[PDB]
Amino acid sequence: GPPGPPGPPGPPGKLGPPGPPGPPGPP
Amino acid sequence: GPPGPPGPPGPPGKLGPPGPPGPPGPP
Amino acid sequence: GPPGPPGPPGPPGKLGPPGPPGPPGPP
Amino acid sequence: CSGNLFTQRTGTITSPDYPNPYPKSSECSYTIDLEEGFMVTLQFEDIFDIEDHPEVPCPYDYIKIKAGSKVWGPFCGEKSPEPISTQSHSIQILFRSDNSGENRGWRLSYRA
Ligand SMILES: [Ca+2]
Repeated sequence: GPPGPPGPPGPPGKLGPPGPPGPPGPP
Repeated sequence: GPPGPPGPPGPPGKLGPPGPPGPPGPP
Repeated sequence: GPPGPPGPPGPPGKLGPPGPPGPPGPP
Repeated sequence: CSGNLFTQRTGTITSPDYPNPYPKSSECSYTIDLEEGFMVTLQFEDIFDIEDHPEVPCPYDYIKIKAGSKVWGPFCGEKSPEPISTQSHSIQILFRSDNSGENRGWRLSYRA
């Protein structure tokens, strides 16, 4: 027989890293 | 006749969600 | 003969992108 | 899939094309608008299947509910939330989907 259907999409990627700290506040 | 071989591997998974916002700035 | 069975799942998606900057810090 | 308006005391609302998979890149809006004094309960029924993620709450597709300043959600996944007592007579339901995936969606009945 012929090869089967392609497989399903893989699992989702992981959550990204956190973003950088915000800019400083009033002095 | 006999069944064919497994299909090819599926497409990669979708991109991970964007990372959380960074923490508030220093004082 | 019959078609093979579905292929394996694709690879895990890519790590998500970094998050956005945090909000401004305190006064 | 916006401007769906429901004005009877009871009714049924679904994701587009339910019970078949919902379309990609959907931003749908539904409005339940009743007379003052009515208080709407939302109760999901049948299969509930909104794309989710194993680590992060609803980052891809979701349903949100708003009444006045009240907000419920986002909701997603393979199990619907518990029935929602809105305590309100005018409700907006928002449904967003992203550009991939095959999920069935959602169906709810409302009543007041
Ligand atoms: Ca989706």
